[PDB]
Amino acid sequence: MDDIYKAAVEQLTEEQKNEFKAAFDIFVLGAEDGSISTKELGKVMRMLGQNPTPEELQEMIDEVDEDGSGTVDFDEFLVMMVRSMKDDSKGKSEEELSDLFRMWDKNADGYIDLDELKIMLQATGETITEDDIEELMKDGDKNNDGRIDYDEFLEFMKGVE
Repeated sequence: MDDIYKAAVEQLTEEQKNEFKAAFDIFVLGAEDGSISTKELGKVMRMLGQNPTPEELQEMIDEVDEDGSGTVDFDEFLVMMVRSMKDDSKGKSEEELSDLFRMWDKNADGYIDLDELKIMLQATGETITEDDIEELMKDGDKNNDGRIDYDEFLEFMKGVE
């Protein structure tokens, strides 16, 4: 707030990078709820004038807030624009199983054999014999190489293990 010209040159520095935020703020700087609405979708082309994907909104319902604000600000929409891709923040993830099968590991060598697969199986069976249980390590095999790791573990059928 000093000299029309001096103000233009004074606002021409690295700070300009962050100023990008105030730019979008022009759309809604005094909303009635003080939150970002669906307008945040068009706000992209409204300024950046780009062709965003419909997937960016798909993840919006799953989880767009990753800064701890409870909402998606103008900038947050630009960074989360890529989050729509294959990310690991949609709630229930396969990562859980990794800690489940690993939590056991009889040999603790990141591997489950006929014995390591039977133990975890018997943990929840139904009047079934062990002879048939061992069949697991025999059946489970996405590559058919007599091996069942984390991938070949959960790949089974989330039932036989």
